Amino acid sequence: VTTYKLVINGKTLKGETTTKAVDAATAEKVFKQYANDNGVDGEWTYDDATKTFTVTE
Amino acid sequence: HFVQQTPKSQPTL
Amino acid sequence: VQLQQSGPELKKPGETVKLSCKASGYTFTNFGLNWMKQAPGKGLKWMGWINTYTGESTYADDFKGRFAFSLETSASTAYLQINNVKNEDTATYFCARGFYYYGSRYFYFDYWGQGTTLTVSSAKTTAPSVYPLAPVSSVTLGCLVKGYFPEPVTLTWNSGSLSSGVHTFPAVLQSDLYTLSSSVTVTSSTWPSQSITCNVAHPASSTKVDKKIEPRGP
Amino acid sequence: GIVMTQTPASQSASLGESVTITCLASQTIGTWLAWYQQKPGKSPQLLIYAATSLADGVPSRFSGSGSGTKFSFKISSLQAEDFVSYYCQQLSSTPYTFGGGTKLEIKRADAAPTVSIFPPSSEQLTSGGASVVCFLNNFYPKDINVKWKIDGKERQNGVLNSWTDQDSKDSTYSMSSTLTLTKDEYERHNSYTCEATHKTSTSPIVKSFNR
Repeated sequence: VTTYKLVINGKTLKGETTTKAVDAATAEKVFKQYANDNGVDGEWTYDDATKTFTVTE
Repeated sequence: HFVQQTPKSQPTL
Repeated sequence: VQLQQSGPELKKPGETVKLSCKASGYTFTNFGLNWMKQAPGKGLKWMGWINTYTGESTYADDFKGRFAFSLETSASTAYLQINNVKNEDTATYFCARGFYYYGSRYFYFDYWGQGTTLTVSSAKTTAPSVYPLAPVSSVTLGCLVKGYFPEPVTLTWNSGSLSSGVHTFPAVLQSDLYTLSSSVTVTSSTWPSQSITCNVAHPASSTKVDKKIEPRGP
Repeated sequence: GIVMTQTPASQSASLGESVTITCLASQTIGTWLAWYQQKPGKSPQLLIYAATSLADGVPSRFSGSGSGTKFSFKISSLQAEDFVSYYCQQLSSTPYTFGGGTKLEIKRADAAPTVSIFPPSSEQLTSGGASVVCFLNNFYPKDINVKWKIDGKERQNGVLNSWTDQDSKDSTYSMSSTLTLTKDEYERHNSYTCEATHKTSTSPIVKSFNR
């Protein structure tokens, strides 16, 4: 496992959260479920060097 | 001498 | 003289916990050690005691079966073990020194440990969803912080500059997850002219988020 | 084995006043009896042992009395710090039962709850959930009861309640009540109501909204 990060850039929700996962593609699924549970719908990026996802509305 | 840890316990010598 | 207990414990149903009580400042074997349970909004319950000179344990009727006291005398430590944990074990546990000796006139519990928390849940670490509470001379707003594990979460308004008029409620565990809420009350000329935001932290998932409360009609 | 009854469960008083708490033992307990204080989030602390003896470094205001079965605990002029929980304990025979405890609270003038209702956010609805929230704020005294209704029908299932301790500044209490349903069940009914019963009003204090 490794710590992945999610930076959130919403209209009203902003900040960051993390998850510990086997790989980036698994962490991605956790993160997209997280954004859905929080009403955030937008565009996704991923930077492998920093293990960081971004979702922006 | 005796060690007695509570009022109803038996003393141990 | 001190009684120093181990830290908070999170357990899934059926697991085992072992928690410690370290005594210092006196001869460890002089005095016995007592264990108490306090459930969330409840009173103190005596579970039993262990003789520190003898190793003989005594259990109260409600604590026979899953409960085991022990000693490691050279490290001046007593332990409480709960096997096969369930929802009813979620509580705070205290050790306390029984002050008595041979020829003593009096018996009481003088030194107490700082207490240790046990939480039973099937959940794994889960970050919170933060939902806005907006209405649709004064106005009340809020944030609803649902679906997280474990405690704690922290919450302020406008980064701690709104502190008057705030009510942040204690978290409740419903079915393996927590819910907490907070209201803030301001004059009606304040919002929505000035923004109001709740800042929610959940250190266990390293979550730190800000949620702006926008109006949803006149 | 041996039961310890502590009345009352809750006691109101003011700064500088004196209060007395009782504790009745089920059997004769001699003077093998102790009193403890517990502040919020802290461990119990011994105040009185052997029914009448003050523990070391404990202030003069605290005292205890009695022997046999009838026991009392007195504080002679109350300070801000004193308004917490107190427990008696029997130390004559196992198990060493504690009383059910008493909490001291600060007296103030009655105050009606300020009640506010909030429908599910669109954020939550997107995820398939639906929580209806009511805040019932700054009331006194602490006793209050909340009822939820859906299309006029009383509903108990899915309700989660939380309560603050007495406020340090104004001495009131607050309550939060959350009714959680699925999105699908939420969309099948129209009218949602929370109803507060409190000493300050003969009728319920209600807020409501139609989906």
